[PDB]
Amino acid sequence: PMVNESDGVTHALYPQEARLRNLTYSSGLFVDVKK
Amino acid sequence: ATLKYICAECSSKLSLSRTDAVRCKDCGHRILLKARTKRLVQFEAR
Ligand SMILES: [Zn+2]
Repeated sequence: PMVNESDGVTHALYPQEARLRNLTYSSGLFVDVKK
Repeated sequence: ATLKYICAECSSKLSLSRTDAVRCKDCGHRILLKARTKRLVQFEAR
């Protein structure tokens, strides 16, 4: 789980933080696309 | 020494102005708490 926020780029999001800062405790999904 | 805000994690007295970055000095943490009045509060021992 991370937080892609402005004023910075990205950092790890912990549950208590998300609870307080009203963010979603979600993680990034990446897929390898072939061509 | 001047008291306006405190950090949650590191708990370092911050004291920042309106639009002076919501982050904490030392740890780059955006979680802040307010002072508490110097206006001494009174209660009934009941
Ligand atoms: Zn701090």
